[PDB]
Amino acid sequence: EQESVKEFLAKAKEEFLKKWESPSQNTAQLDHFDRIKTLGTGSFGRVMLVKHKETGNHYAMKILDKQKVVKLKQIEHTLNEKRILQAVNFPFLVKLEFSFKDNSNLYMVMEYVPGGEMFSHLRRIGRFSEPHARFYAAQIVLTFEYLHSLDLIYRDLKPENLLIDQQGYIQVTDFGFAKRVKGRTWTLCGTPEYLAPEIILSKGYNKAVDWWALGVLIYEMAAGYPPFFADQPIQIYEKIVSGKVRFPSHFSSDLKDLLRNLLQVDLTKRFGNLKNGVNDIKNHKWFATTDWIAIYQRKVEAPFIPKFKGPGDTSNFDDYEEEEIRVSINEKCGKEFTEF
Ligand SMILES: NS(=O)(=O)c1ccc(Cl)s1
Ligand SMILES: NS(=O)(=O)c1ccc(Cl)s1
Repeated sequence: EQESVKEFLAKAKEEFLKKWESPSQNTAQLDHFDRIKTLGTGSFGRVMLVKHKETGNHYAMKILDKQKVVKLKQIEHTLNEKRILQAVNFPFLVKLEFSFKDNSNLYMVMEYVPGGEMFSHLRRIGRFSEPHARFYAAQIVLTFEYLHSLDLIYRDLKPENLLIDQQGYIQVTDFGFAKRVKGRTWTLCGTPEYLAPEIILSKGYNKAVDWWALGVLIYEMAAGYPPFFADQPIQIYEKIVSGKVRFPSHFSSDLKDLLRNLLQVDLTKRFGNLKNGVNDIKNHKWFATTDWIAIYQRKVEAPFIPKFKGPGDTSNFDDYEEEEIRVSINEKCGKEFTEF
């Protein structure tokens, strides 16, 4: 690769490792913020729009219930998420601004991206044109080049985790399954439609699973639906492992060729995992019109700009029951979360 890229990634890794080895901790507290609205909710946490009471800045605050994290066996994953997020720095990764914990919860306070999830925009419009999908895909390629060079696997690529910012660029959110891995790792995690065969088959897997997931994402962006769709997970899994995929006739030949190489069931033959690494993807004909440096520098005009009224607008997110954020009078699970 150009010495320019090598030197960029060497500096990126140096800066990551310094923060990785000495993580920040306890940089705000709950009563510094006002609660505005619930933006999303899951089995062990939720994401809230909050406003800092002194600066007036808006943030997305992810709140995890320590007791539910323990019960759902997510301890290590939550520690991964925060340690990684506080150490990374890249244009297409959502920035962690503060983190802290209390008797009941863990808190990660991130930049708020008011444009909403790619998922919503994709479902609204149906499918993205190839140029539109390519613009987003290029950002993911560069982001994975960055993450993988730091020995990080992302493991949760899907449209819901890609927010569209005020310039129409992607910000990857939700590092709940991200992990620093030299070699292989084994945990069953992700989301069914996006899982690589080697995850389904319980193998020791590596960063090639992220490149598989990129194939799924590109297909879904360009078609409007993912390639292995079914009513129940086990039926999805049978399609994934089969080695068969069908493409809409509207897909270009170049798109089909790239997707066959990303959706390669043999991980040793999958683009992104060969001797030329990411360059097999960056040099593919489907990306011939992409100026990789201009994308990184955010100099390309985006396909669209989400409609929103300002940094506190929640119109691109959906409505959830507003539940209490309670803090116990007694510390819970202190030992498990000492390093957070
Ligand atoms: N006021 S409270 O319910 O303790 C709460 C404070 C800040 C939040 Cl964000 S939620
Ligand atoms: N050429 S590119 O940066 O991938 C791109 C820009 C605008 C698109 Cl639509 S596709």
